[PDB]
Amino acid sequence: IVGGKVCPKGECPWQVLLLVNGAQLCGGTLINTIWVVSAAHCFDKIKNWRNLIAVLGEHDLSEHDGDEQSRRVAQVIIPSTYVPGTTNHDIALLRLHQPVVLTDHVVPLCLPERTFSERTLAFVRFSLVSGWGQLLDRGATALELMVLNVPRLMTQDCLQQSRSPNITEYMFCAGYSDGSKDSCKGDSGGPHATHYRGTWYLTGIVSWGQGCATVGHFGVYTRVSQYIEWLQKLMRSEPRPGVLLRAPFP
Amino acid sequence: LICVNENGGCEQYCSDHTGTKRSCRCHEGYSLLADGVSCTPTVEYPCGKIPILEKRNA
Ligand SMILES: CS(=O)(=O)N(CC(N)=O)c1cc(Cl)cc(CC(=O)Nc2ccc3nc(N)[nH]c3c2)c1
Ligand SMILES: [Ca+2]
Ligand SMILES: [Cl-]
Repeated sequence: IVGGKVCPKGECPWQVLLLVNGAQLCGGTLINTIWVVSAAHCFDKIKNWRNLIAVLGEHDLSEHDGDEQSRRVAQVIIPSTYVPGTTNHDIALLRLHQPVVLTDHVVPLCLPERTFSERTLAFVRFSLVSGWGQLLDRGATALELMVLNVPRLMTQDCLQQSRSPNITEYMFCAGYSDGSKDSCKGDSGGPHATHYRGTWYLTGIVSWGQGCATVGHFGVYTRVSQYIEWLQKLMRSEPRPGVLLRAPFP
Repeated sequence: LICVNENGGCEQYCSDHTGTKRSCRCHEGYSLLADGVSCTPTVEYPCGKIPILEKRNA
């Protein structure tokens, strides 16, 4: 996150850290006690699918305070439409091997209904994006979880204002074009969370951008509303052997 | 009332029904109040609420 602030401990209780052999991989979002939403592109280079860990309740990567909860990732589910090495359909649903325990520091973000998300949440101007990603373009990642309020653009406006992947119907832009404030590398997979009438909801996944905090360019987010029915069906399904699952989309 | 405008007045989710009918609904972990619009938690850690902030204002 560029130009944001430390998320006070416990104020981003849905944020997930994904580790591969103990190393930071990506963010994610807890949406109930066994399910995490992240970005498909995070998983293109996984050699050993059996060493992926999700951490809930994390805050300061330098210390152990006892609020963290680690789980093995049992399944990584990616839409059939996602193609490795490209940007579209950038979503993954992760099943944890055992539920996390909900606590003051571990709480799911609500996965909204599609209609609600399209008709209501899509017009809430500002939403929060968070992560332990780079603090600057070409810079060091953060030790404390960072958060930033960013405004959402209609895609026609993003395209008009921007100056290369298309922005598809499975994406949206958000942020600032003045180089001041943005998501960045390392924040991938984390939440874009939208507040409406006292409750927060998942509306985007940190996905990509041209550099970070690059003048004339905005951050790009997976448009989670396109995937609500896909996610909900999967969460009702039995697990299948083998970590990676490609599931038809739609 | 219709769900497209002002979310049908619903706090959370809205369904249109045949006639001038609308029904609001709430996510798991919430119940709908008798106003027919408001949702209130029914569990300790409902989705999309920040416990340290909800305790700061209680
Ligand atoms: C080039 S690729 O082959 O298509 N591929 C490689 C791979 N699979 O690793 C890939 C795909 C996606 Cl979708 C994303 C990235 C990295 C990325 O753009 N990160 C990022 C994240 C947040 C940002 N906020 C801003 N403002 N910029 C951001 C950048 C790589
Ligand atoms: Ca810690
Ligand atoms: Cl496997």
